[PDB]
Amino acid sequence: NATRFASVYAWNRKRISNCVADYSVLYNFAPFFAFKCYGVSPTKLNDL
Amino acid sequence: CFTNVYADSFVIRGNEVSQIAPGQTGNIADYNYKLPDDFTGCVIAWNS
Amino acid sequence: GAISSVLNDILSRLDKVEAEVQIDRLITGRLQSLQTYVTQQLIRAAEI
Repeated sequence: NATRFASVYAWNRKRISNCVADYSVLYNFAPFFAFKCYGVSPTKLNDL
Repeated sequence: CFTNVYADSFVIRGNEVSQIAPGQTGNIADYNYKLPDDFTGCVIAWNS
Repeated sequence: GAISSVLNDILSRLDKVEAEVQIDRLITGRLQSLQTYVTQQLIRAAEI
């Protein structure tokens, strides 16, 4: 929900920790198209 | 000598060859062609 | 020399082909611990 994203030569990195990354409630809020996961499947992110 | 021999043959994306090894994780080896974790044989691949 | 002494953690944090080497360390070591105890008890039994 940021106002704008970063200039890609100087990208924005945030550390996510001590919290629950509940995927459905935030990824259903903003429309999107690609969920290209590498090494772990989309459905198993619920309890890994 | 071999008591029985069974050639399996199929096409994959060169990204998937590492998952055709015994007991690995990834959609081809999870849902399409899963070989035994203890299988005896050879895996062969080339671009076409 | 295994990743843990807790066998349930080796079975949770690894699988089959990678796990069974880390477990076979605990098989070798535990078995050595038992065979050392029984060898000492045979020698005490001969004294008693």
